[PDB]
Amino acid sequence: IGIAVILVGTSDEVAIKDAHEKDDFHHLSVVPRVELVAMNETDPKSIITRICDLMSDRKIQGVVFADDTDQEAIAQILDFISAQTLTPILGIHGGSSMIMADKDESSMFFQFGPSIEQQASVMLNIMEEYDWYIFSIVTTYFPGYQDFVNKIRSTIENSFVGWELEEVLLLDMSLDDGDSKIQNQLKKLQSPIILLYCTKEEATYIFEVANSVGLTGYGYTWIVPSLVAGDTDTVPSEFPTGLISVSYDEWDYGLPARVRDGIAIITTAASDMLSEHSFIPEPKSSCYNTHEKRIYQSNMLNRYLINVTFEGRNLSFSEDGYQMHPKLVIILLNKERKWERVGKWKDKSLQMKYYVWPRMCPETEEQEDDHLSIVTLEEAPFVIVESVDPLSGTCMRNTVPCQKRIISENKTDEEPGYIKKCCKGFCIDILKKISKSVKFTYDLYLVTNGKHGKKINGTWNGMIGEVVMKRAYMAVGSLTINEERSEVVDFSVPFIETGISVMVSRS
Amino acid sequence: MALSVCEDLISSQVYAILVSHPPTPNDHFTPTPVSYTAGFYRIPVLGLTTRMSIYSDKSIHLSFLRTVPPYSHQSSVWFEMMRVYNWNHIILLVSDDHEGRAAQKRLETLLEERESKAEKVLQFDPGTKNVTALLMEARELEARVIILSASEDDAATVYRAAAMLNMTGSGYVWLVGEREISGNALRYAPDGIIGLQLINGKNESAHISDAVGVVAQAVHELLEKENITDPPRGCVGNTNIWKTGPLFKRVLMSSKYADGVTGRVEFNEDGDRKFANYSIMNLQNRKLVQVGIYNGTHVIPNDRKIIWPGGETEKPRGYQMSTRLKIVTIHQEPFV
Amino acid sequence: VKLQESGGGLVQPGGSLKLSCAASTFSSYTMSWVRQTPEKRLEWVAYISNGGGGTYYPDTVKGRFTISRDNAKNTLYLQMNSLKEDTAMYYCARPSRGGSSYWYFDVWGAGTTVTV
Amino acid sequence: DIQMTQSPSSLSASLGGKVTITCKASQDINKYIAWYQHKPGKGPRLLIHYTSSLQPGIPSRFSGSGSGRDYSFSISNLEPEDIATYYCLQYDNLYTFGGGTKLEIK
Ligand SMILES: *[C@@H]1O[C@H](CO)[C@@H](O[C@@H]2O[C@H](CO)[C@@H](O)[C@H](O)[C@H]2NC(C)=O)[C@H](O)[C@H]1NC(C)=O
Ligand SMILES: O=C(O)[C@H]1CN(CCCP(=O)(O)O)CCN1
Ligand SMILES: *[C@@H]1O[C@H](CO)[C@@H](O)[C@H](O)[C@H]1NC(C)=O
Ligand SMILES: *[C@@H]1O[C@H](CO)[C@@H](O)[C@H](O)[C@H]1NC(C)=O
Ligand SMILES: *[C@@H]1O[C@H](CO)[C@@H](O)[C@H](O)[C@H]1NC(C)=O
Ligand SMILES: *[C@@H]1O[C@H](CO)[C@@H](O)[C@H](O)[C@H]1NC(C)=O
Repeated sequence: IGIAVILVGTSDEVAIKDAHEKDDFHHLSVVPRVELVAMNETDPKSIITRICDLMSDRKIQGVVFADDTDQEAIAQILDFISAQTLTPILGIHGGSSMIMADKDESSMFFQFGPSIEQQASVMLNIMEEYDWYIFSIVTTYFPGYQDFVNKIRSTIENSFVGWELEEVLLLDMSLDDGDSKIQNQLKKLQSPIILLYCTKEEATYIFEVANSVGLTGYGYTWIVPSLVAGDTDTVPSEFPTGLISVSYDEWDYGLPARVRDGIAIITTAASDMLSEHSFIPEPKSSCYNTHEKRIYQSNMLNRYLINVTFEGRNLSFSEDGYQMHPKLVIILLNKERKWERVGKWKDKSLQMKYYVWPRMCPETEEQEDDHLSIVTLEEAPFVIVESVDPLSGTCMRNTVPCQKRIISENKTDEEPGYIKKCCKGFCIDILKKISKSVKFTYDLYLVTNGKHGKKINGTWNGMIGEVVMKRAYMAVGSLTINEERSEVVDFSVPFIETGISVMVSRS
Repeated sequence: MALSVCEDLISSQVYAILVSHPPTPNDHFTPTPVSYTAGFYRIPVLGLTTRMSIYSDKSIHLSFLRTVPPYSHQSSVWFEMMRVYNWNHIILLVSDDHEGRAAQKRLETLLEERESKAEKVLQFDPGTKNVTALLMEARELEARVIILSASEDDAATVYRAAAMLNMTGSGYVWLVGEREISGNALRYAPDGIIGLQLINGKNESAHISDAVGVVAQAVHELLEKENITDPPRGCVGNTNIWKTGPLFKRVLMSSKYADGVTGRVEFNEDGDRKFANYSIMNLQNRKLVQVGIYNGTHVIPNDRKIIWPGGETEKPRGYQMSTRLKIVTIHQEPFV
Repeated sequence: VKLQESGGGLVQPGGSLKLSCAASTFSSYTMSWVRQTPEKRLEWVAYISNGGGGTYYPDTVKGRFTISRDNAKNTLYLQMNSLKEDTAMYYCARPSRGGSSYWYFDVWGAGTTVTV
Repeated sequence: DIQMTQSPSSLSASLGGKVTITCKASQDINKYIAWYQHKPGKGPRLLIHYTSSLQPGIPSRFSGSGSGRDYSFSISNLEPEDIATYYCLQYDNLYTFGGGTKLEIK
């Protein structure tokens, strides 16, 4: 079977070596003859003439394309080629990576990225992960937003936990008075997390408005998809420090691996068809000779394109033509203005580079630690720690997430990250009361050695050791008042009394 | 088409193509390549005789403006029907087609911007000849008014089923769309159905002149405005998008074509004529006779009596009181 | 990379003799060989893909030849059993572009004789 | 497995003469023609790709006609230094060889 690989960029023969020179392409009656054609151009005339020559003269039925340009219309140019050739097409990189519209019933063009509902679900999973149920939505008049917000809603009420959607925004940049109208609801901006929907040119204006109002303060975390942020290398000056985006795996998942997986899926689909019907659908005779009654010849091909299993992984696409298990990467731009991958999503598993929420402290003065570091030792009923309900993601509202410490003597070379568990207590009640009164917060974690503290040859350990070494700023626990601790820490006003007491049987 | 617009037009340095409906309405893919080639630098198209909602989705057909709205806009023409006779119970049935679900999404938004609700959403396949179960489960409901602008064969099959059965009497009235009324579904038509029709929907001269004027005004504004570069002199070498696209689409959005031929030919944010005028053909003895006029805000009936399905002269009953009541309960003492 | 044959000979009547052609990376490049008829006719013997699979034979030596490959030493392993009436001369070849498919090849070996 | 046969496996020529070999394929190769040769101890060499495909270090006197199932390969005024035997090989199902053709000089 004739396969054409369109090269636009710096890709070389190493991709060819990694793609087809490593896997077995047997079990096919006809050997897959692959030809690579390279061009820097996306101008329609040259590419359509080249593909017409490859289709009529050479009878090529497989299309593989990747590039490194932000041009998004070529993704659906590929869809037109699919409509005009009835041959499978796969989008991989660059201009063939982002989302596509006009899902055509007669076209079988597939894309390796995430489908709109897929990044919607990933974003709401991230939203649940950072368990801050207050958020807003800023969305421009770019079409396709209605279905996006529709599915966001559908899922947000599908999970019947107590969400809090502040507002949904429709932006009109075609009118200068549109921004002035927008200012009224911008006055209603109080949620620290806002979900953005726009293009890149609209994005620049959006960031300009955001940093003109002053939405770059602490706690203001922004999550945008790949379309909004464009390319990672191109960093507009409007990008605020600590800006987080979600895209596809561009670093760990290299392009040769992508094309190898794609060609393996193509071979599997061809073998499945050959087992299904045992005939080779001949391509069109000419580009001007469109096949109308032969659609059924290729539609059966499509019947195997959605469901393909490769290397024991469910790399199969979905109904709209998007891989149901995509390797998604959440990247963060820090004060250094460099993009660092801080989250991964693959094989229905979500992993955070930081178990504790990363400190996206902005470039603001003061930088007072409103989130005081708090350590506590398990002592019921002051402390009641329980496992977080996996079905609900959290526990009931009065519980607070607290961290089991990083200790494992089995393998000290690897640090076993803190473990989030839902914990409650009278002390925690005092803490939330004082946090709501003083308008500050706190992080909860567990003492390393499971002890209140003792002066081991002058050096303090336990909670007292953490406080002495400034690891724990403020202390929380049922610890009495001692003179040795008084010389190293400051004892606050006690909230309950105790002492040398004697208990006897009631009898 | 691609080759003709590229070998002589894109080196002519064309600023706005002009596109008409394909001769054979079996597949509407003629304007597709030309919208392709316009939009590859995001130059909008001037659609002229086009009424399909697959180009109405500005998501990627944002380089497209028509002079006449598609069939999806006529959903609002149904919405003002809500004002005519106060008929709170309306069914929704739709085939698997892009136009169908665009039109049911936009009538759903319409009925939702006046705190109203439909009664049942129905999703059938086009081209099917067994619509018996769907019709059964739809007629048993209180709905006495149906509505759908889809392919003709589904129309026709519904008409045959309503004919073989008892759904053409005095009480079963409904509205019909544009093209389902010309052909086989016009042979199977009842005596009294009503439908909407376009004024000057065939005379392409007025639309062409209106679009030439629009485009001339837009080009004049643009060229009298700030500096402009050139469009691609050819289909070779140029890579990046055109900077004139923003200004041109902004001009077309703000276009004030008050000097229209057939009225105030002024469009909306999605290039769709506003204050649209539509005639109302009632089926008086199989004949399409005007019984109403749509001006854009209201609908005013004409001087000829509206002949109703089943042979009525008054307002048909669009929804009834279900006298037969159904009750279920848990058996528990001392109530059951 | 250059191909050199070794293990040519069919002295034992009715036996099974091992021919090989080593290469001097060749790990991702497929390999083939051609036998010479007494009438000088060039004939295919066995087929191996780049990954070692797809071990098929033409309609002449089907079901009687054993073939294998090893990329560690860049060698092939072919057993001759039914070439008694042939003083054959096989030569190895490396198709270009590697992969499991087949193309036109130019890098050719040295030539080893097989005698009884 | 797709098979192929060659004809007439014989030639009658000398220092001068146009010799033509007919390739009779079985499956539609759509230009998959290949022409090879070999020497009894000089070392074979690649001659001819698709129709009249020129190659470096290769004379262009060879010509080709026909397509698909029937091919005709012609050599005009061959030299007495490249006296060898030619072969028409294709590739549809793995490899597809045939009987081949001869070439003898009086
Ligand atoms: C479109 O309408 C115009 C204006 O009426 C038509 O132009 C003339 O119309 C008058 C009256 O109908 C006729 O007597 C002339 O013969 C028409 N001249 C032309 C230009 O044909 C025009 O005919 C109409 N076109 C269509 C398609 O109905
Ligand atoms: O401050 C602390 O460390 C804890 C210790 N607890 C000690 C319990 C009494 P004993 O030491 O076992 O005799 C009392 C509460 N405060
Ligand atoms: C690279 O771009 C130049 C300029 O358009 C073009 O002439 C050339 O053909 C391109 N190179 C390739 C890979 O064809
Ligand atoms: C089809 O999908 C199912 C999902 O359960 C999977 O088990 C199966 O392997 C898939 N088949 C193919 C041919 O990919
Ligand atoms: C302190 O003294 C104890 C014995 O009292 C001894 O075991 C321990 O190692 C000493 N610690 C240090 C840090 O020297
Ligand atoms: C319609 O009503 C008439 C008159 O009562 C009756 O004869 C006929 O059977 C009915 N038809 C159907 C299809 O129910």
